[PDB]
Amino acid sequence: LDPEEIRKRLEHTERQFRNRRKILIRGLPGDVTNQEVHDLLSDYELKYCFVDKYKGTAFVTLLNGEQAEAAINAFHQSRLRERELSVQLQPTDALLCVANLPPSLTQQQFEELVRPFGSLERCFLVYSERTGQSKGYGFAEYMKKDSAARAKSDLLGKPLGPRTLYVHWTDAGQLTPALLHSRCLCVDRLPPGFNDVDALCRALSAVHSPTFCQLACGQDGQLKGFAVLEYETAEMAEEAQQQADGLSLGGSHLRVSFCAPGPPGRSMLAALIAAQATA
Amino acid sequence: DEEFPEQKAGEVINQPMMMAARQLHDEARKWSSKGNDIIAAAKRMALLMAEMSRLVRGGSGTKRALIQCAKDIAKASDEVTRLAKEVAKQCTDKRIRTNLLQVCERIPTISTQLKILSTVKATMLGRTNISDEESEQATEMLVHNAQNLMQSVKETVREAEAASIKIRTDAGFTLRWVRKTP
Repeated sequence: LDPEEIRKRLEHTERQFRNRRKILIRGLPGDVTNQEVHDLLSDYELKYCFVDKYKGTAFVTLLNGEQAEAAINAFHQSRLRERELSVQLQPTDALLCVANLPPSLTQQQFEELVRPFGSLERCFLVYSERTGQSKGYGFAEYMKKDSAARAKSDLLGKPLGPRTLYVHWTDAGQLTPALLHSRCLCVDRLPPGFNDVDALCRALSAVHSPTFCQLACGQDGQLKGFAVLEYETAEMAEEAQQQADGLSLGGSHLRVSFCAPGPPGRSMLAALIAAQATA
Repeated sequence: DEEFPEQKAGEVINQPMMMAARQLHDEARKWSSKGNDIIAAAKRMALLMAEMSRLVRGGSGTKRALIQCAKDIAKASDEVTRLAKEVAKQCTDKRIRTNLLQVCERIPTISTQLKILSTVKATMLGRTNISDEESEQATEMLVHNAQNLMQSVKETVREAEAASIKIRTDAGFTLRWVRKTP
C-alpha cells in the first residue's frame, strides 16, 4: 500500500464525510413563503427547498457544504421580518452503514452497490488510518429516507462475494471521525457446534482484552456459528482484528471482521442474531 | 394545505393558542384559496397563530417577533373583515347577512386588542423583575383574545360560505367555495 494512495483514499472519505450541505432554518414567520426563502438565499445555489409552514422551519439543500457553512454563518441569528432565525445543519435522515463488505471491495464498487436506491448525498468506505485498507464497512446517505429503507431492505443479507452484508441504521446518532471507527468485531467460520468462548475469548486477547465477548446463541436455543467482541478503543479493535483473522482454533481457520460502529457488543450480537434469523 | 401535526415534548408552546390555531386551520383547510381571499388570509392567520403559540413561551428575539406577529395577524384579519362585508352586501338572506355582519364587526376590535396584548406580553418576555402573576395574567388575556379571534374568523368563514348560495342575482362580488379533497 503506497502512501500516496493511502492519503488519497483517506482524503476522499473526508471530503464525503464532511460534504454536509443540508441546512435547517427555524424561527421563520408563520406566513413565510418559499419565494421569501429563495430570496434570502439568493447568493447560494439551492438544490432543494421545503418549508414546513406549521413549524416555521425550512429544509434547504445547498450546492455543497461550503455554501451550507456560508449560509449558516451569514444568517444564523439574523432577522427576517422581525423574526430571529436559527440556521444550522439538518439532522441525519437516511444514513446507513453497510458492513461485512469484502475487505477488497473498492470505494467505486461500494458506490455502485449502494447507488441504485436513490440519489446519494454522501458515500464512503471506512479505511484504517495507517494501512489505508478498507475496514469492510462504509456509509451511504440518500437524499430521501425512502431510499434508505429500500437500500437496507435490499442489502441486508445480500451476498457480495464470499460475504453476506449487514445493514444498520444511523438513527442518526451523530458521528465524528472518531466514531467512524468500530470497537466491535465478529468472529465466524467457527467449528461446528464449537463451544470455546473461554478459548475463543482467550485467543482474542493476544493483543488487547475484550471488554465484551460472547457466542451467538439462538432462541432455539441453538448456536449460530459466530461470536461478537468489543474493545475499549477503535485502535484496540483494529490491532486485535489484524492479528486474529485467519487464526487456527478448533479444526478451523477463523474469519475475523469488524461490526458496524455504534452499538455495543450486547446490541450487535442480538442485532446480528435477529438479522441472520430472518433467513 | 397540509394537516396540522399533533403535540409532543416539545413543544414549548402555549397549548390553548395552538388549539385555537388548529381550529381555524382545520376549517380553512378544506377549501381552495383560488378565488377566495378570505380562505387565503385565514390560512395565513392560523399559521401565524401557531407561531404565536411558540413566541409567547419566551426565548431569543421573541419580543420584536411577537409584536410583529400580532401586527401580521391584525393585517390579515382586516382583509377577512373587508372581504366579509362585501359578501354581506351582496347577500339576500337577512338571517345570514346579519350573522355575517355581526360575527365580523367585532374582528377589528379583537385584533387591536391583540396588538396591545402581544406588546404587553412582549415587554414582559425575559424580565424576571415582573411578578409571576402579572405575566401569567398578561398571557391569559392574550390566550383568551387569540381564542376569540380564531373563533370569530372561523365563523366568518362558515357564514361567508353559507351566503354563497344566497347572493343577489348578477352580484358585483362573489367568493369561490371549492373543496380541496379527494
